[PDB]
Amino acid sequence: MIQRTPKIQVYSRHPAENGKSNFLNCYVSGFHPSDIEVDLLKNGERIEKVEHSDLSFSKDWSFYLLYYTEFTPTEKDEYACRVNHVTLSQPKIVKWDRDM
Amino acid sequence: ETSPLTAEKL
Amino acid sequence: GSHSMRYFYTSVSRPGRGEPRFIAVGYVDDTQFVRFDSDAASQRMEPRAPWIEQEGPEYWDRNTRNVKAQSQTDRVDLGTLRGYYNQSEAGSHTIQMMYGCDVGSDGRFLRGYRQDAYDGKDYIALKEDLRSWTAADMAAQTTKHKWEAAHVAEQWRAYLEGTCVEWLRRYLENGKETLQRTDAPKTHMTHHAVSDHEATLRCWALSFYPAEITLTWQRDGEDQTQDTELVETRPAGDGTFQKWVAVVVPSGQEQRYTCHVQHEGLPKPLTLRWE
Ligand SMILES: [Co+2]
Ligand code: NI
Ligand code: NI
Repeated sequence: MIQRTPKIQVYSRHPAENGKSNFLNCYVSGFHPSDIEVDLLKNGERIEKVEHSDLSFSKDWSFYLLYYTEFTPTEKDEYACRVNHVTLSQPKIVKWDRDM
Repeated sequence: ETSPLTAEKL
Repeated sequence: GSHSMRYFYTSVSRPGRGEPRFIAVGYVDDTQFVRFDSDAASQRMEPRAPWIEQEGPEYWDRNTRNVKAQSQTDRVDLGTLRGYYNQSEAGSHTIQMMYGCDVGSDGRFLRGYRQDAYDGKDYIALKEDLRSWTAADMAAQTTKHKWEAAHVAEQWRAYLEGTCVEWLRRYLENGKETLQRTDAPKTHMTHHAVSDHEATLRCWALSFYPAEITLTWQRDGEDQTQDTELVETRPAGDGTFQKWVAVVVPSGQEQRYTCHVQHEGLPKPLTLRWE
């Protein structure tokens, strides 16, 4: 199928409060083909203990995955999701915004 | 409970 | 309410060495309950919901045997389809399949499905009559004639109307404390200035199950779609789902705007306004 770049949402499991334990999610969806690399970043650096869901797909056959880890938001730390896919000429970095 | 049906396409 | 069981299978070929990557996931409604991943060490169908863990050894053996057989079939099919389409040995290719059944609130069969794709495009699907096939191209047409001769649709119909519905009813009963519980959305509104004279109002629905939901903005009591943004429904990771819808408004006019939320868990739709 025509290559199709992932949609990316980066968000917390629970409404965020600085200092309070939470989960950081990166949901990638709508992509084809299925090979994809996803990292969660803290201040630009790869977070090591990240888990993901089992590959599944939507009615249109496009794929989705959730990547996640525990985290504690703070005023000072920048979190992001970094995604590579055949559609991207370089990794795409989407910063976590607690309001989205 | 999965399907046990697994015939080849061609 | 009404309920569904669905299985989602993906095989991805590995040019250069060995067998395809095969992943299978099973759902009741929007709850994952089993998985198989050919990359995992167990080589077994594994539980992903507490209410499936009570199934005995024979269940786990049988379900493992089924998905392993399908993984081999996919491997064969990836090869024969590559040949049909005169594709090189160099590229990776995919086969996907979704199948399953829907039952009503009385537990009676409503509908069955069994559809597949090659490289992300429809290949062959059983029609709603559970008798006929939809073949997207001439390779699939070849498959259609083969499977007509081999009574395959009859087998699938018998599975979908029988086994599928029977086991779905069983799961719904065994898992009733969560599967037959609706989690209405927890809703709230946030406000984000975008200038000194306009602001974004964002209407949130959190922690809901099932995933189906409708979020809409009204202005002065009629739906508004201009200057709005609706995000895709997304998993929270605890089995529930999230969504929001937003609108940009002139500052001071927030009281005109109401967010409306419809969900199976809400007997009447909810209305939110900015305080
Ligand atoms: Co393609
Ligand atoms: Ni019901
Ligand atoms: Ni013919």
